[PDB]
Amino acid sequence: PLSVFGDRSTGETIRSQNVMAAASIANIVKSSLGPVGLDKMLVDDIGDVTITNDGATILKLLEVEHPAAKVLCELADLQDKEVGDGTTSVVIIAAELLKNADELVKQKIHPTSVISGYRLACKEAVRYINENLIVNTDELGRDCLINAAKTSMSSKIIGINGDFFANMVVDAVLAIKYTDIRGQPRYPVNSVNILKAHGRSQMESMLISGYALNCVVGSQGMPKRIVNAKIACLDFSLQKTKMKLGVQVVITDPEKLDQIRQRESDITKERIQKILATGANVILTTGGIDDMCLKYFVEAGAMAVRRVLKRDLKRIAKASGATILSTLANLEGEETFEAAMLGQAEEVVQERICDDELILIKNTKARTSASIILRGANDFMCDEMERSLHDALCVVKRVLESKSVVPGGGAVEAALSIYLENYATSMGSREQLAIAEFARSLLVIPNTLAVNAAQDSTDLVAKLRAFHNEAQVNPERKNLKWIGLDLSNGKPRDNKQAGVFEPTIVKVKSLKFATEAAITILRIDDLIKLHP
Amino acid sequence: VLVLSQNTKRESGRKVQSGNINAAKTIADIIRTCLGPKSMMKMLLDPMGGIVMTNDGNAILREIQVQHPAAKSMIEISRTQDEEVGDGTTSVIILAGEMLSVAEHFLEQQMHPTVVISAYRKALDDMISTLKKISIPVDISDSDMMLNIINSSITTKAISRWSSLACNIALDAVKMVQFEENGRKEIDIKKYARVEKIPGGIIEDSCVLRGVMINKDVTHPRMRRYIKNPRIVLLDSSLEYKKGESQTDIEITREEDFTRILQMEEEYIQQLCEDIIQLKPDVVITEKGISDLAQHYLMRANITAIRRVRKTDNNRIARACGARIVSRPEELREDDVGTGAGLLEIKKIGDEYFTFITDCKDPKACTILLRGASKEILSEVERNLQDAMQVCRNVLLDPQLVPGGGASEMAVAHALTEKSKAMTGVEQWPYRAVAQALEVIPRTLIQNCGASTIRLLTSLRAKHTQENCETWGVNGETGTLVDMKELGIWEPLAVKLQTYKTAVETAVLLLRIDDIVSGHKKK
Amino acid sequence: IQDGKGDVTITNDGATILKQMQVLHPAARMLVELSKAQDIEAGDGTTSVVIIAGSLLDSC
Amino acid sequence: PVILLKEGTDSSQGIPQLVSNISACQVIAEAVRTTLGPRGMDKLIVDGRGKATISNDGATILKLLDVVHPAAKTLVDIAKSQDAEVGDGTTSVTLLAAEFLKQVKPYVEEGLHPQIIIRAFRTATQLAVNKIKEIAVTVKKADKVEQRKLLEKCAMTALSSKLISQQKAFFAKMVVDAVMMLDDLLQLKMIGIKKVQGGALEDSQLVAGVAFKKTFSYAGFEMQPKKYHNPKIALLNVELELKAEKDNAEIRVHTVEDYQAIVDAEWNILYDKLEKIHHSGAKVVLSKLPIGDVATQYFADRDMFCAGRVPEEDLKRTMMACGGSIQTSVNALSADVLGRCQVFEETQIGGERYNFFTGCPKAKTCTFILRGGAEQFMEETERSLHDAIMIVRRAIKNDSVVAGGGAIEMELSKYLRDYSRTIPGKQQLLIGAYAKALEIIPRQLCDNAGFDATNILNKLRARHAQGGTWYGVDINNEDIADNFEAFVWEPAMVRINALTAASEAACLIVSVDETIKNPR
Amino acid sequence: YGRPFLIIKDQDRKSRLMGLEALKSHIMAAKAVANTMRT
Ligand SMILES: Nc1ncnc2c1ncn2[C@@H]1O[C@H](COP(=O)(O)OP(=O)(O)O)[C@@H](O)[C@H]1O
Ligand SMILES: Nc1ncnc2c1ncn2[C@@H]1O[C@H](COP(=O)(O)OP(=O)(O)O)[C@@H](O)[C@H]1O
Ligand SMILES: Nc1ncnc2c1ncn2[C@@H]1O[C@H](COP(=O)(O)OP(=O)(O)O)[C@@H](O)[C@H]1O
Ligand SMILES: [Mg+2]
Ligand SMILES: [Mg+2]
Ligand SMILES: [Mg+2]
Ligand SMILES: [Mg+2]
Repeated sequence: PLSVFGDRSTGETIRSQNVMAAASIANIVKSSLGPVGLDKMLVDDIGDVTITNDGATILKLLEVEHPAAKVLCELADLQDKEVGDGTTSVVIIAAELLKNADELVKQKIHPTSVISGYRLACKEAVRYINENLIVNTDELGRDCLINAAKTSMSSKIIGINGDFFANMVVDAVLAIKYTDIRGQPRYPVNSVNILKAHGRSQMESMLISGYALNCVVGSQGMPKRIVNAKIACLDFSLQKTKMKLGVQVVITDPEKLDQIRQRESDITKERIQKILATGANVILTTGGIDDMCLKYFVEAGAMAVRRVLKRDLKRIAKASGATILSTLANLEGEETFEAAMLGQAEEVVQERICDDELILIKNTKARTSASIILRGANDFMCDEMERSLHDALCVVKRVLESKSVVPGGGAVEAALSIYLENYATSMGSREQLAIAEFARSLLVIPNTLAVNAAQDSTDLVAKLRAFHNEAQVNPERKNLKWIGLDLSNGKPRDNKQAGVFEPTIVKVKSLKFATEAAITILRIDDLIKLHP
Repeated sequence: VLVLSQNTKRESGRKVQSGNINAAKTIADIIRTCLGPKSMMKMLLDPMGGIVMTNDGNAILREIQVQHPAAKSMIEISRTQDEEVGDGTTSVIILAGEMLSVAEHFLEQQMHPTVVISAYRKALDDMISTLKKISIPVDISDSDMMLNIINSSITTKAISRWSSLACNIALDAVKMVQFEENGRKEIDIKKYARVEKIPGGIIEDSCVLRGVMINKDVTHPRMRRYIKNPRIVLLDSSLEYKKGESQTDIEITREEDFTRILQMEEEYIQQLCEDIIQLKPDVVITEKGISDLAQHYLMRANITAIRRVRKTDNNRIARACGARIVSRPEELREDDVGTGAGLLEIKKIGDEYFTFITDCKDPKACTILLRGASKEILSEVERNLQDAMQVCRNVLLDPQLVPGGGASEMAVAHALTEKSKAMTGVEQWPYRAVAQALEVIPRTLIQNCGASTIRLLTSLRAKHTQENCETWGVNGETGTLVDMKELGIWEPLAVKLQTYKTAVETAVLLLRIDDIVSGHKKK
Repeated sequence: IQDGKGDVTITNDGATILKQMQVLHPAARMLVELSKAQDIEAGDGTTSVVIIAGSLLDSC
Repeated sequence: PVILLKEGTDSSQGIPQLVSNISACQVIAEAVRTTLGPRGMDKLIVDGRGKATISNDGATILKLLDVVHPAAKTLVDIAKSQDAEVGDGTTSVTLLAAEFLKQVKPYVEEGLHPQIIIRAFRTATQLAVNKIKEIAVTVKKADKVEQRKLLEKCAMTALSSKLISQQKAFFAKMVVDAVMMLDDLLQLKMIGIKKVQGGALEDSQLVAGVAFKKTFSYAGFEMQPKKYHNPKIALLNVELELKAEKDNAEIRVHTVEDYQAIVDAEWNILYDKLEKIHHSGAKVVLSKLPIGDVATQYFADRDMFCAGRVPEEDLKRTMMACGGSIQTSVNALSADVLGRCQVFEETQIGGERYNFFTGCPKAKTCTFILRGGAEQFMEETERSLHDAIMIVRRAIKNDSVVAGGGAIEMELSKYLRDYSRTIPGKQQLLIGAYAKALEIIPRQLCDNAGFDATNILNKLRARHAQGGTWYGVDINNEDIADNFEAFVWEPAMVRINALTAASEAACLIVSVDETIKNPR
Repeated sequence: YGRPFLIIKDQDRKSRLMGLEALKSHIMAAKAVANTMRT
C-alpha cells in the first residue's frame, strides 16, 4: 500500500542513522581541536595537496550526501562567516547534545520536553556567562590583546613563534582603525593585503607600513623609485578613440580621412597632456593601456600601472585621500583636470621578491594602511599562515569590539555544567533529565582536550569537578573558578592571569548555534527519499 | 546503497607518518647520487621525445612524475630553493631527508610532536646565530678572489676543464648586468643577459660580446652591411597602410576618386618616411612590418631596415646602445637617437645570417654566445653559467664567506654540542640528535670519494674538538683532512642560511601530518 | 522529504507533505487537490480534513 | 617489491575496532528485545528453501540468523551454553551483555585501561554471585505436597511468557507427573513426544506407558483382534520371514530327494521358530526387523497381535515401561523376559492408527500426545514442554528458587550502588555503571506492555531504598507488588549462569584488540 | 566516517520489516482469502 515510488524508514531507524552520521562527522575533525592537535590533508583527483585544520574548510571540501552532514557543514560555514573562530567546537557540542538526546528519546520520553529542557538550560547558561566577565579596560590592554592573539594562534602552525605575529597583528589592527559617525570606533578587517611569496623562513615576514600592489610596471623605461609622487586614480581605459555602434563613419571627401585618422590620436594625446598637466607621477589604470600612452608616460617621466583591481584602487584612494574619477567631465562642457584631488604619497619603490617584482606604497598623509608579506616554504604553508593570520585578526577584532574577556581551557564548561546540575534540582518535573543531559554535553571539550593531549582524562575531569564544586559554595573562596587547565603538565595553572584569553560573544554564538542544530534535528522521525 | 561519502579513503595514525618518512628517505637516497666533484651524471627522458642529460639537482627532480604528497612537497621546496638563491638544491633535500629519518626514533617513544617542533625551531635559531657569528667578510673590489670563488663554486660541474674562461665570462656578465637608475635602488635583474645556443664549433670560441646578437637579416641586398659609427634608431608602429576599427566607409561616385586615394596613400607613406628620416639615421629597427615603398625610400636614403623583432630583443638593443623606443615618427626628437654603436657586421654562422653589434661605449646588456656540439651540451653550459651568475650575484649582495665542504657543518655541530649541556628536560635529546644530523653531507662526500667514512668521520670529529680548528674540511678529490684556508674552497653564507631555513621549514611541515583524505573530487 | 534533484525539505504542514510525496493513485491524487483547496479557502486544518475523509472512507 | 602478508588482508587499530564491535553487538540486542516479558511476541525466520521457523526462544532465533560477524558470534556461544546448561534465560544474558557494553562504551572512548574494566566486571560478578547465594532462601525439610506445589508454581512461572500461557495450569501437573516418574538419574531421552495432526489444546492427554505410530502392515493385519485384556508382550529382534540362512552360503544338491528335503526343512524350521515364539505364552510380538507375510498370517489364525519395523527408541521405551529385555534368539523365551500390561487398544486419533500400553505400575517413562496446529504450533508446544521439563528437573536437583520478576535485579543493583560508596578512585564509576545497567530487566518488562517504565523504576528504587525486598513489577495491576507472594518463583542458578555468561562475553569482547581477516 | 559492518549473511539481498505493517498485510491477506473462499 501507499505508492510513494521511493524509499522510507520508520521512526527510530532514521534517528539512529542521524545520530551515527553526526558522530562520524564529529569524529572526522576530532583530532585538530585543542592546541596540541595536528593538521590533516585533502587530495583531489588531479593531485592537489590541501594541508589545513580549521575545520570549516575540511567540512566544505568533504562532499557528503547526508542531510545531517550538510546541516552541520552549513552551520559551521555560517559560524565561520559570522565570527571565524570556533567552527569545530560548536559542531562537537551539537553532536554530543544529539547523542545525549538520543538516549532520552530511547527511554520513552517525548522530544518536546527534551527540547524545552535544552532551551531552559541554554538560557540559564547564557544568563550565567555574564556573571563571569572581566573588563578589558581594567587590565593592561596591549598585554591582554597579545595573550588573546597567542591563544587564538596556539592551534596553528605558528604556535611557537607567536611573540612577533601577535605584535604584528596588533599593530595592523591599530593602524587600520576607522571612525564611525562620531560614536563608537570601528575595526574593519579583510582590507590588509596578505601577499604570499616563497623565500626564507617565516620569522623574516615584517610589517609593511602602507600598501602593497601585486602588479608590475608597464614599460621598462619608467623609473622604479619616485620620491614624493602624486597618485592619480583612474577608472577608465587609456586607449585610442573608438566610435559607438550607432555612430558610423561615411567618408565622402578624400581630404578628410587623413584628418579624422590624425584627430583619432590627437584627442587621446590632448587627454594625456591634460591628465599630466597637474604634475602627476603615479597613474593607476584599471583597464588597458596602449603603446602610445606608454611612450607618452616614458617621455614625461612617470609610472603607469595597468590592470588594477577595483578594491585595491579604492583602498589606495582611501589611504592616500585621492578620489576615483571615472571621467574627466565637470559641471560644464569641457574635460578638465584639477590638482586638488591628487593623492600625495612618499617613496614608491618596486622590490623583487623571489623572481617577481611588486610595487609597494608607503604611508601617505590622509590615513595609515597596512600590508603583510608572508614568507614560507611552498604554497601550502603560505596558505596555512594566511588562514592563521586571518583567524587571529578576526579574533582581535571580535575582542576589541566587545570589551569582555573570558578564561578558557575547559573551566567555563565545567562551571556551566555544575551550575546547570545545581539548578536542575529546583524544577521538579521531567525537564531535570534534559537539563542534566545538557550539562553533561558541555563536558566533551575537556575530554577531547585530554584525549588530544594523551594525558589522564578521567583523573583531570574528576579534579576539575572537585575544584569547581568548591567555588560555588563558601563565598570566602570565590576565586577558584579561574583555574583553567594545562595540557603540558596536567594540572590547573593560572590561566586567567595571562595564559588563555578568549571573548564571550563567540562562545555565546557557538552555544546558540549548537542548541538550534540540536533542536532542528531532534524533531525528525521520518524520511522520504524519491528515485531520480 | 546508503552511505555518507563515495569512493573516499581516509587513513590516520602512525602509518601516514611512516609512509611520509619512507618516501622522504627514498627521495634523499635517489638524489644523493649526484653530490661532490666525484659524482656522476644522469639521463632523463621527457614524455615529449627529447633527451635531458644534466647534473643539476633541480633539472633532474622536475622530470620525475610521482604520486605521494611528500614527494610533491619535496619537489616544491626544491623548486623554491632553486628559484630563490639558485644553488644548493641537493644539499637541502639531503638535509631534510636526514632530519626526517632521525626524527622517527623519538616518534616511537610516545613523544608529542609539539616538543619536537619546539626543539627543531630552537636548534634552527642556534644554527642561524652560529652561522651569523662565524661570518667572515670579504672585499668586492678584488677580482682574483671573486674568480677563485666562482671557480670553487663551479668545480663540480663538467666545466672543471674550461672554468679558466667561464669564470671571467661570468664576472663580465655580472659587471655588465649591474645598473643604477634613479634613486638609491640597485637592482640586478637577469632578463637582459640573453644566452644564445648555436650548435657547432669548439668550446674555446665562446666569449662575451659588447652588445647583442639578433638572428635576422637585411630586407634588401642593396643595403649596406658594414658601417663604422651608425646611428641606430628604434620604432614601434607599423610602416604600412592599415584599416580602422571605427567602421569607416568611403562612398565615391566620380571616376578619379580611386586614383586620388591611391595617390594620397603614397603621399602619406612618403610623408611618414620623411618624418622617419628627419635627424638622418642609419639603422631602423621596428617590431612590425615594412612596406615596399618605405624600403625603397630607405634604400634611396641609404638606411638599413630590420623587421620582425621581439620586445626583449628591442629592450636589450635599447639598453646596449642607449636610446628609447619611439612609437610616433613625428616625435623622434634628438635624445632618442642611439649613438653608442661602433661595429655593425653581418656574418654567416652555418648558412644563417646573424647581426652583431660589437664595440660600445658603456653597454649595460650583453649576450653570451656558446658554441658546442649538440643541444644537451649547450643546455648544460647555459645552466652552469646561470648558476655561476646567480652565485656571483648572491655573493655581491652579501659580502660574507664561510668554509665549505664540511668544516662549517662540523663547527656548528660542535657549537651545538657544547651548548646542549646546559639544557634540561625533554628538549635535550632531539637537540643532540639534530646537532649530529648535519654530518650527512661530509659522510656522503667521503662515501662518494674514497668510500672510507668509518675513519675520516671520527678523524674529523676528533680534530674539531680543539680550539682553533673550525676550518678543517675533507678534500673530495683525494680524501684527506686539509685546511680550507689553503685549498681555496669557499661558499656564500646566504645560500647556506636559505638551505637550512628551507630544510627546517620542510621538516616542521612534514612532522605535523597524520591524516590522508582522498576521494572528494575537489568540487 | 528528499526530492530527486537532491533538495531536502522539512515541513510540518500536511498539504506540503502531500504535495511533495508525489503519489500515483487517483484516490491519492485527489487528496492532494483537496488539501490544496482547503489551504486556499481556509488555510488551517489541512490535516484534519484528510483524517476525517480517511475515517469516513474506512467506515464506508 | 615483495609484500609481507597476503594481498587482501584486512587490518584494524584498537579504539575504532572496539567501537565497531560495540556498534555491531548493539544490533544483535534488537533481535531478542521484544521476546522477553509475558506481553512480548515472537519472530518468524525464513530459510533459503521456503520453510517458516516460528519460535519465541532466543536461542532458535540466534541459530536461524546465521551471523558472519566475528564479534557477534559471542552471543550465540553463550546462548547455546545457557540452553545446554539449564535452558531458560537465553535472552536475559544477551540483554545484560549489551547493556554492559553500552555502559562501558563511553568509558572506553574516554580512555580507560581494559584490564581495570575486566577486573571490575569480575569483582561485580563475584559480589552478585555471593549476594544471590546469601539471599537464596532455601528449605531443608518440607511436606510431601509442598514439593509438588513448588514444582507446579515453577512450571506455571516458566510457562507464563510462552504460547501455551492460557493453559499453564493444565500442563503443570502433567510435567510434574512426568518428571516424578523418571527413575532417579532423570533420563530426558525416556520421555516420548508425539505429534498427531488434529485436535485442540484440551484434547492433549498424558499416558502412563508407551505409544508409537502404526508401522507398515501386510495382508494379515485386519484378521487379528486389536484388543486384549491381560496379554504378554515379547520383545524380540529376529526377522520372521522366508529368506536364506546366510549370504555366503552355497547348496550343491545332487538329486531331487535332497532338494525336496531342504525345501521341506526350510518350512519346518520356520514353523518350529513360530511355535517356539508362540509357546512362550505371548500375545504381542514386537521386533525391529520387518516381519514377513507368512508370520503375520500364522499369528492371525491364533488370535495374536504382531507388529514389525519398531524403532530402537520406541522399543527401549516399551521395555523400560513394561519391564522386559531385548531377546535376540528365540531359544530362551522364559517368563522373566516377557512384558506385562493392564490394557491394550488401538483407536483412531486424527486419522492415524496408534497403539497404547497403559496400566503399568512399575513404569518409569511416559509418552506425550501434543495436539493443536500443524507444524509451527506443535514445534512451539514441544519447545515449551522441554523448557518446563528442564525447569522442573533443575528445581528437583537444586531445590533452591528465589522470587521472580525484577526484584532480584533491583536488590543487586541497590547492593552494588551501596557498596560503591566505599572504594574510592576510578573503581566507583565502573561499579556504578554496572549497577545502573542491571536495571534494564524491569524497564524492558514494563516497556513491552506500553507502561511508564520511568515511574515504575523510580517507585521500585524508592521501595528498595526504604527497606520491601522481593518487590517486583505487575502487568495486570499496572503497578508494583510482592512477587514472592504472587506465586512467582524462578530457579536461582539460572540468574547466576546468565550473569557469568554475560561477564565472560563482555570480557572476551573487551579483550579483542586487533582483528585479522584472511581471504577465502 | 561510519563504515557499514556486515552482520547477517547476504544482508544486501534480504529485507527486514517492523511489525505493524506485517500484521496489517497478514490481516489483508486473510481477508482476501476469506473473500475468495466465500462463494
Ligand atoms: N594555549 C592554550 N591553553 C589551554 N587551552 C587552549 C589553548 N589554546 C586553545 N585551547 C583550547 O582549545 C579549544 C579550541 O580552541 P580553537 O582551536 O581556538 O578553536 P577550534 O578548535 O574550534 O579551532 C578551546 O576551547 C581552548 O579552551
Ligand atoms: N672541490 C671541493 N672541495 C671541497 N668541497 C667541495 C668541493 N666541491 C664541492 N664541495 C662541497 O660539496 C657540496 C655540494 O656541492 P654541489 O654538489 O656542487 O652542489 P649542491 O650543494 O647543490 O649539491 C657543497 O656544499 C660543497 O661545499
Ligand atoms: N508471571 C510473571 N510474573 C513476573 N515476572 C515474570 C512472569 N513471567 C515471566 N516473568 C519475567 O519475564 C522474564 C523472561 O522470562 P522467560 O520469557 O520465561 O525467559 P527469558 O528470560 O529467556 O525470556 C523473566 O526474567 C521473569 O522474571
Ligand atoms: Mg581557534
Ligand atoms: Mg653547487
Ligand atoms: Mg493548525
Ligand atoms: Mg525462559
